[PDB]
Amino acid sequence: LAMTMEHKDRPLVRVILTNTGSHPVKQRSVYITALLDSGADITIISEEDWPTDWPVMEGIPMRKSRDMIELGVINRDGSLERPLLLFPAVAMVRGSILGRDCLQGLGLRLTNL
Amino acid sequence: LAMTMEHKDRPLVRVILTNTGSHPVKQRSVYITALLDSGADITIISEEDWPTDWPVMEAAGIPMRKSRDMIELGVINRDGSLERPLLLFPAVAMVRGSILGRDCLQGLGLRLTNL
Repeated sequence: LAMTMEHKDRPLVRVILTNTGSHPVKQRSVYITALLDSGADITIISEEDWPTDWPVMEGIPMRKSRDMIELGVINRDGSLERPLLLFPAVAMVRGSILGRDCLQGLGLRLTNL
Repeated sequence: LAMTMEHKDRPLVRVILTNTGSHPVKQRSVYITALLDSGADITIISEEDWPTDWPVMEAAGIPMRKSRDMIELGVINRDGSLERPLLLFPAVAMVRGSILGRDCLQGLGLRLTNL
């Protein structure tokens, strides 16, 4: 992944979220879009992007996913980045955010070199 | 500027702010610390970090003012070397630390990449 930072374009990517828990869910993997945000310590899925039967456990009022989620970043040309596993936060936010826990899993750096 | 994204450590840089302003102020230049934020559209200096006598004006989800004076912004690298300065009118707001938004990430020529 390589994206230039521009004031006008939000650094957005497509993402595949997969629930790896035991219990049945209506849809085990969904596609969403999310912002690459070096300003967030953790990844937060918005309530509108989160499947209603994916359970959550209990400034910003947030819950954490109870099941482990596999997150795959999909690039603008459809190529896949390495999948990561985490327990994301779920909150009532504008759009989903990929924080530094995912930016570091992806090996990213901010650079003009 | 090259900074690795790490979960535990915020990507912070030292910045010097200079009021280039047409009126007097106690301090013309101040050193602050700010976060490189690919998720913010605009640069915001915290109210805690903003010199008390540098004027602000209202502008036209947090309430923010705008600097009245043009500010010169110099980003300092970890080894003390300076990036080319930028000129802007930053937003001032009650936030958790100053943030350099994509308006200044684009002025420095940054790219987000793992290649």
